[PDB]
Amino acid sequence: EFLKPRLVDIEQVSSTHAKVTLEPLERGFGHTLGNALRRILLSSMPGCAVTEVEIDGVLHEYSTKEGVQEDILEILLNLKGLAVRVQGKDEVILTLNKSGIGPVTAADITHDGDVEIVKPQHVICHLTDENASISMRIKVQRGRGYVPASTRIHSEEDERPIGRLLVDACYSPVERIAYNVEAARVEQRTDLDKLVIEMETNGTIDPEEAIRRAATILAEQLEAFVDLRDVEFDPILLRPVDDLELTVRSANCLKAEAIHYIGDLVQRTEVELLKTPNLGKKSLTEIKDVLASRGLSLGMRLENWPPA
Amino acid sequence: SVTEFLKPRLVDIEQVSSTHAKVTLEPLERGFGHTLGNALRRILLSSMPGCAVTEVEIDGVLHEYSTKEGVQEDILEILLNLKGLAVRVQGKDEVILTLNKSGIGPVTAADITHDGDVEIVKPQHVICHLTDENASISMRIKVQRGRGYVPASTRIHSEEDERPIGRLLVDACYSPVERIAYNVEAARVEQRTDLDKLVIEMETNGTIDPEEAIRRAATILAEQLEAFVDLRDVR
Amino acid sequence: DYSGRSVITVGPYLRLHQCGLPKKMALELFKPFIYGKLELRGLATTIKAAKKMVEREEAVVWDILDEVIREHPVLLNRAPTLHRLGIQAFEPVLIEGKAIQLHPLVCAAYNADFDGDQMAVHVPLTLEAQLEARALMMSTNNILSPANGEPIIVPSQDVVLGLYYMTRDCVNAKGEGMVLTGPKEAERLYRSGLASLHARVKVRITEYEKDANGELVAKTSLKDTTVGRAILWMIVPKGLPYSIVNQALGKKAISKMLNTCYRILGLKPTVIFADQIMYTGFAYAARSGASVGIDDMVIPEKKHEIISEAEAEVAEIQEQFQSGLVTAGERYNKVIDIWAAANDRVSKAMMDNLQTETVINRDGQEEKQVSFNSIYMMADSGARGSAAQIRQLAGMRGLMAKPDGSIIETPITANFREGLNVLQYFISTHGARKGLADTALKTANSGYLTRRLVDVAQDLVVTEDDCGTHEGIMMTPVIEGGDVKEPLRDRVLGRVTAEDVLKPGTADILVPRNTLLHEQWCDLLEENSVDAVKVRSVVSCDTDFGVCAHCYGRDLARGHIINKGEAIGVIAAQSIGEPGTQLTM
Amino acid sequence: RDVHPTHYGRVCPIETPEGPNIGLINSLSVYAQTNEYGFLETPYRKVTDGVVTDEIHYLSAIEEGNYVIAQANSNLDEEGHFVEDLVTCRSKGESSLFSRDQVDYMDVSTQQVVSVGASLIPFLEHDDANRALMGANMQRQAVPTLRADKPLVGTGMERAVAVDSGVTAVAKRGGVVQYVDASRIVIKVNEDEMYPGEAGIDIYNLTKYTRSNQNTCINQMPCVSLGEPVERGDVLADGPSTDLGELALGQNMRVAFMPWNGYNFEDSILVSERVVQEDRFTTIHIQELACVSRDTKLGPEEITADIPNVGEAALSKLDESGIVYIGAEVTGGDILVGKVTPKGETQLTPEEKLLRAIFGEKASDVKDSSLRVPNGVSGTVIDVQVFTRDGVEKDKR
Amino acid sequence: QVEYSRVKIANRELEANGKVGATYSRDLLGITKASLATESFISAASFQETTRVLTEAAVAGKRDELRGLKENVIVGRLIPAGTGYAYHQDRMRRRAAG
Amino acid sequence: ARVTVQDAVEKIGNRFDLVLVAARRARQMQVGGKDPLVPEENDKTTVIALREIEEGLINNQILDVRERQEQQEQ
Amino acid sequence: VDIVLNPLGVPSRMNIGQILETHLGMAAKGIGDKINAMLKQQQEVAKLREFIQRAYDLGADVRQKVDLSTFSDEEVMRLAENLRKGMPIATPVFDGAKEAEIKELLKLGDLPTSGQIRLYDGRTGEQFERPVTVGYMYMLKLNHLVDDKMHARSTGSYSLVTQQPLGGKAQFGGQRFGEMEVWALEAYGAAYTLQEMLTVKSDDVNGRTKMYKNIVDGNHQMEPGMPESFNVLLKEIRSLGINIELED
RNA sequence: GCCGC
Ligand SMILES: [Mg+2]
Ligand SMILES: [Zn+2]
Repeated sequence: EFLKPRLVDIEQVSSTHAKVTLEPLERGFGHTLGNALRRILLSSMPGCAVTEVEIDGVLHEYSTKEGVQEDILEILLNLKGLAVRVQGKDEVILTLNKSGIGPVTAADITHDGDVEIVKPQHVICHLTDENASISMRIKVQRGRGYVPASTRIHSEEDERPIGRLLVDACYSPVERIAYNVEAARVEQRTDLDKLVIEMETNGTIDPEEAIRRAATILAEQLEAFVDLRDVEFDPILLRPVDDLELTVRSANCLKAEAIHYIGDLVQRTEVELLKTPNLGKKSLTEIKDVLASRGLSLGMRLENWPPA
Repeated sequence: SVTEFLKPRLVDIEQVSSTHAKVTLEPLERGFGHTLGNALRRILLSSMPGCAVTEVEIDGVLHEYSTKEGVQEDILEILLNLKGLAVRVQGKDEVILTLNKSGIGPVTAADITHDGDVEIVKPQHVICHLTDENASISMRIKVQRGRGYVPASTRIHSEEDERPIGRLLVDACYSPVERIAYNVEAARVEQRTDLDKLVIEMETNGTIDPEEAIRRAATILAEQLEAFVDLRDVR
Repeated sequence: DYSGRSVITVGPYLRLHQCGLPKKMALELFKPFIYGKLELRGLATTIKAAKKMVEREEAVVWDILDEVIREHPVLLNRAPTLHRLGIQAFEPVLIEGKAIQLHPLVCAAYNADFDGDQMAVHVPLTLEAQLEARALMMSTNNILSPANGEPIIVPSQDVVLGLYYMTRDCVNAKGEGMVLTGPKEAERLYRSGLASLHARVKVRITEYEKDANGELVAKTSLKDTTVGRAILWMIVPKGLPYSIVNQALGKKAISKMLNTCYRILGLKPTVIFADQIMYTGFAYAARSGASVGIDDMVIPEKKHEIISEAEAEVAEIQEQFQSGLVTAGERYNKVIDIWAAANDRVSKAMMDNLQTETVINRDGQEEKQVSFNSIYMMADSGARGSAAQIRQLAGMRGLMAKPDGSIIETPITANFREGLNVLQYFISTHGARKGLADTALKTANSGYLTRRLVDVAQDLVVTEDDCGTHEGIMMTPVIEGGDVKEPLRDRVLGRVTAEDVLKPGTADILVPRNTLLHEQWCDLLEENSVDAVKVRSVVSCDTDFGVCAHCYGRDLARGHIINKGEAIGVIAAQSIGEPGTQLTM
Repeated sequence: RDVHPTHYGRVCPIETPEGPNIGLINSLSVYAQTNEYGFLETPYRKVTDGVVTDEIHYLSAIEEGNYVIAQANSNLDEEGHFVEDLVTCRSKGESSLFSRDQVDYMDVSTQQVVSVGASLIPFLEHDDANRALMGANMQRQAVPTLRADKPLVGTGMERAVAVDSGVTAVAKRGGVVQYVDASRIVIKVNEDEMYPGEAGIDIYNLTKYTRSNQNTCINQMPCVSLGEPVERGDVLADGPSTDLGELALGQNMRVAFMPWNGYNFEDSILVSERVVQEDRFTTIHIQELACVSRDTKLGPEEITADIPNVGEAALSKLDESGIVYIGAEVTGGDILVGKVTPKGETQLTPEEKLLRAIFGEKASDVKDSSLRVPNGVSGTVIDVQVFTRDGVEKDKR
Repeated sequence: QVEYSRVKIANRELEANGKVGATYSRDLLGITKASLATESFISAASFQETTRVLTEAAVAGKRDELRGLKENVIVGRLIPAGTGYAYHQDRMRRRAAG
Repeated sequence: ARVTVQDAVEKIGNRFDLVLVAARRARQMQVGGKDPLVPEENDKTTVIALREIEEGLINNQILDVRERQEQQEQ
Repeated sequence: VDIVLNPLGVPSRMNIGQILETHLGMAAKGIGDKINAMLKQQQEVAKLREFIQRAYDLGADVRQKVDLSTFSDEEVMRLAENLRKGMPIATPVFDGAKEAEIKELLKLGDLPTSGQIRLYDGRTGEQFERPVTVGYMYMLKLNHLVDDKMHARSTGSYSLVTQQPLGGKAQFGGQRFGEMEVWALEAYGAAYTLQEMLTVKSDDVNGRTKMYKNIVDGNHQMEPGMPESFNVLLKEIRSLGINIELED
């Protein structure tokens, strides 16, 4: 009953600019599909970006290197814009080492196994002195969105040495997207529309692959709508009461008074517990004396009590 | 980690009467509530197959403005009544019905002739409280299935004004969706806090309970993308 | 103790009783509560363990904090507390950040704006204090101001603009003469893009009336209206008439309709209606896309001609003065009057051009409707600005001088859309400096006056039910020459009559003695020709150490009569001293 | 505290504080200068016959009260004559139209009545006086950002404010640039100007990240690349909030004037996440913390790494001398300087004797008073500037 | 005080000697002069000149009795207005009955 | 959740007495020796007492008679 | 867009410089975008020099006489590479650009002369009904941040005299509940909140500990007392020749 | 004192 769009006439203006076309569309579906695809593509598209940089002789971002024109902060800012592609890995390490005179670019980054630099003219530093050397190690990770360098705390689980410089990660290859709806050339049908999506990336991701990823994300999200339906903690407690090494005389009394766990012991006040048969003033103090050794004063107030 | 997106769990449906429902889905990743709700609303409100009355024919005066012979209710109000009646026609693209009445009393939709294919969800719906005092009204309507809402800006049917006077150009409300509105609220899961909660408030004229309409709209929207998700599928 | 402070921002998603509390500002005010809940649940046995665990801020600590904030109200106040509405109790909502999210509808009561203000947060840590914060100082409790009786929580600015732009009519737009079965169809037509917000149509509308004794009756009919008004009709509660929607709603109809909803239905339908009004106003104001450009300030074409004529006239009077028949004072006064007349004519021409600028054709010929100019829309709707500011923006800036109180002879003939010369700007700096210096130096006088009033009236409390005195004072509408300032209705509303009210027909008793006048009684009095009503006052209560609840009329904050134990002297002092910061001395 | 008709070319009528001190604190105009006796002066152009001359006279408040002073924005022809017969003038604290021959002086320029702060507001004549006052007073509270950004719509006074302030580094005998670096510029002065003997070069040591009075950051970065000829007075490095020698204390933001769902209600501002990602409006703040070892009767105060009753985790970020390593990131209550204060005990009771036997010779008698980071303060350790007295042993660092 | 006069006259008029009752002429005072003449010396000493108010109170040997809002605030009790109105009503009946 | 306390106010109309009534009821239900007479929906004792007042089954007089009954029982 | 502001703040505050600077920045960035686009396509130096010369000669008889004829080709290349992000034009204080010059500057860069374009809602995809004024405005960042303005306290240190909490941040002080706030509390009728403010939270030395112990236990009971400040005042007045006492 | 409301 409903016509289906098909990806036809995929065209690439430049390394970054590109166009994608879907020829057959119904009366109102063009704008819905265009806006959904634009939101999905701008929001969540995977990519790889620089995570941290480790330069040879520097210690912090607010320092300077003798022989280079820029500060380390501007070096990190330049490295933040590096565009790479990695196949089969998510934690590649890109080593760089160059000495001499003039600017250094991404071209002189050491050729890794499967690592592609889409733009090999990206200037990241300037060397001014003849006998000056630079050497860094760049870690590139694959991600989905914007992750600040301060929010990640799990990286502090293992101690990090003094000299590792953390940069922010963007992970999004897509920078600009527009779409238009035009009248289709199909005359046998009454009135059909066509969709043309124009996107500007950093050259990391293919247009067709991006469209497929966005459509798969949308379909996986929509899968849920097609079927709606739906219409005492501290280990010191909950231990056996025969762990306090009490007297024989109190051992019989606790059984009669239905005290079997450490926890139920601590919920009894002095006034009423003394009324229990044959406790004894001096023997009761020994129960308090032993429970004091564990730090649990007599008379605590808990909320719930499971059988175990 | 990557490529894995949050999926809604513990959907809550608040049934109101028999045609009004409120659906809550959570959690949704940030910016997905707006996308899903807007796509669903656009599909449900602009493009949904359905059936509605598009033609009327009252014996006697046939002008858009009429004296109505004194039926205690203007013919414009008659058109407004017969516009809102919901019909579920089974297996027939077009069918024509007729209603005749006499004897003092309201003239409801049930007084129309009953056909096996047609299923009037609102037969108690009163078209008119008869002519004032005692008199007879005879009228024939026609129904057909279409898509979305098609205003009666022009007829462009038959020739001259024969089809207009035979129809009086009643607006066609094919899609059985009276009102749909969505609200996006903030929900949190564990340490994360920037997650969206989608609340869909939907009402339907009849012949369809709201959650089935939501399911149908989701079905058509998701099946539209099978040109890109078929090969790129997990299973 | 248990006090915090941070910068406030705006939260449009909030309810009238909710505020946004940062979770770092929390977990510090509620520390002992978290300790108690940790020790009670068994997560920590000793106080040291709970203290250390809160120090380490684990996840279950956040869970327990969320559990313990559940129904504990918190109260926010702003530093210059001028009246009792400057401190109110809300229900905290945990947000991530460092700024408090304040509901926009309470900003007018707080006199708060989001350009760098701060608030203070206090925790009412007692059952009695919690009940007092919930049942007395909640933001939903105080909706009418306790100084004049008008609503204090009222939509403003962007909400007003959204309501105004929503309920307007255009001569020709998408859809004309369409018949719609209800408000839902109008909303569907607008959302689908098949019609316009300002299109004129006919829609079936069902009304409700409270005419029956404590009973609601129905009424349906075909009304002539627009699409936007039909869409708005879905928000108003049942029992209200449709005449309150069929208007333009320029910040003065919306306050009146809120007041009618309060006086007819109650308190909770009023708060629900206010929240829904704010939501729909913000939504449609965002949808409109209203913006201000350099072409919105249109300058009247005749302004240059009027300027030239005025210049010729002052040249003529200068020549006449040179002839010697006029002294300095007479020519000075005549020049001032002529320039004032020229300014008035220029302003009138500019306003005439700006009012009905839009000339849009119709199905037949062409007509002239109210302009859709954005600046005129924001001025007429009352959202922001007035006529004088528009005159300064587009017409003549006018005459001004305050070096010592005199007036310069030559005026400023250039507005702000055009440039101002060096001399004209240097002249306007006089008024700017005087105004700012006056503003900075009157607050001390206002504070001293408020202190004296509060102390002189601190020990006044309603300590009796009815003194029983026959005394009173004479109430008549305030007249002054050929103008009227206060009708009897405003001066007698919510007052208890000391003597029986007689109609001009003799021996006819309308309302008995010792009765409370309200809207129905005031309307009945206005129907007849009553002119003077004898009402009792507090200066004739004759009770010792207090004031009777009958000699003092109804409290303005709540419709009912005032109850015993209400400190009225402090309320009166704050009501009198809250202005004065805006009194020009 | 009121503006006077004599405040025309001497003090600014716009720039002044708001609440307490309005009218009591003022700012000098751009061209105003102080007479020999101590009175304010302002320049004017001499007018002879009907042509304005180029010679400039400085007039005080008393002298200018007699003459007729024309307006800056009055049109003139090629030869200097007034293009219109009747021109606006100030005669004695007033404004009126005079003949083309009765004038005596003309204003030098249109900025004569505004200070430096108010000169940087484009379209000042289109703003209300008090709101422009607030804008001028708020322009001085800006915080320099990470990267400078010139204004697209400026005034032309940015160069003067940047050069005259002294934050930049300006060449004084500029020749050609020889060696460039993030911290130094060495310029080979040309032969045309040169002090005889010993040849000569110019060495500029830029000041890197340095704490300011308001705990902001002060940093200088070069503008010349290499071998680039420079002249005298050219800018070599641009200090805080300066781009290529132009005052740049803000950033160029793309703006839409529209209501958006109540998130810009009242005076609030709605900001996209892309502004956050590009690190615009990100500023560096620097803090100074100091500790002093001061003598006591019971003994000297020592700075040592080993701290009694302190775990090994706390000493991880301390060197062999007890001073943090440069670049370490400290948060919360970490220890910066390990300092120990002595305690007094000359009576060796048996319990203290066995305490000394079981544990170290001190047995932790010496109390610890170490410089710890205040709570809520975090950042990277930049510099340590240990100072020592004469005679005392030199610290390892 | 006017209230003392009205109370005293009523007691005198209730008894046989009704002519004992004294006529009075009401006075008008400013908000600054009617505040310093209050019968509670704890107030009127927290508002304006305190050396003069305390000096006159010390000589006369007067008492406060804490009958207003400001006195209870200083000594940290419940104010006799609002929710605390009921509590202050109970305390007065016990004093009257002993 | 009692957002507005209007009905509870009208049940015992002073807007000042119901604060004391709810305070004493909350003391009974929190300190001990009492249980709610309305279904507990994970709400604090203050709003539970407010709901009990709104439902028409809590007021000062019945509180006093229950106190007298418990006093006489012991 | 990067920033969204309210049109409601323009007319009442009377800032037309806002709108004029917005339009002028839009024109300047349009010229900069033209230069950047023409540099992207590796266009020859002649056409770029022609465009820059045309842009630098605009206005109605301005006094700037910048010419590219005497400019070296490398100098032209560097200058053009410096105008990719925008053309930094300048307007003096009391004389500068007018409406006509701004409009022709807009027309040079292929932008609408009205200064308003069509915006689409990023959430719904629908176009806003009216055109919206878009441009570039120079925004600063003031020195008032919430990292220095956020504070909270539950218990801390108190002064030896009057035993009340300290004041201000960096001492962990509490907010001051001044006289007007107490007047407002009295006008509300909140007597228990006021009493807990005056005694338990500030000066009742035993009351503070007792109320904290009750809160930890979960009692929510007050047990008030006598503020230390009144005792200090009594000792002060008694230190003169005046006797003041609390009679029974 | 300087600044913010
Ligand atoms: Mg403000
Ligand atoms: Zn009375």
